[PDB]
Amino acid sequence: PLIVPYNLPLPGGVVPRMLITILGTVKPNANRIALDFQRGNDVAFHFNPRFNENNRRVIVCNTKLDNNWGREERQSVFPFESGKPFKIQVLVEPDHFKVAVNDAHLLQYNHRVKKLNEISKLGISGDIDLTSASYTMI
Ligand SMILES: CO[C@@H]1[C@@H](n2cc(-c3cc(F)c(F)c(F)c3)nn2)[C@@H](O)[C@@H](CO)O[C@@H]1Cc1cn(C2CCN(C(=O)NC(C)(C)C)CC2)nn1
Repeated sequence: PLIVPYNLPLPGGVVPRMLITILGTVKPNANRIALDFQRGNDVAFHFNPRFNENNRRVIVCNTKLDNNWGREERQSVFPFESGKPFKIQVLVEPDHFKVAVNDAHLLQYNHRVKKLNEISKLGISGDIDLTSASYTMI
């Protein structure tokens, strides 16, 4: 297993057709998970499954600029299950990040941070056993 929280370097930032694959297992009583695609201290793309927000499950996505969170984008389609092995794939496209979980399309997030070449770290945190974190070009 990998340490959680985990830092995955993205050397020279991200580019279209870069596919980031995160494999792990959701903890049995999971409350939260977060991916943070970072440009220095800024978070270009925060992907945040919440397992118990007002007694429902929701995906929250956002951007953090100068330590300020922006407007949230929310998705009630919630593919994660407590205790189960998962795969998150984030595909970088010219105008958005595309996320698929367990080989099913989940959501798209339009680029707010435009310096893709400076998004040089992925943070992985929360209620998971993390097995691997890697990237390839499709
Ligand atoms: C609790 O802090 C989370 C952030 N967070 C979570 C984590 C974390 C760490 C881990 F270690 C980990 F393992 C994990 F799973 C998650 N770290 N930070 C972050 O998720 C943020 C994502 O907006 O929401 C809140 C903070 C926040 C949110 N907001 C505003 C943003 C604009 N909003 C909005 O537009 N609302 C409408 C859509 C209804 C119009 C209202 C709410 N202001 N501050």
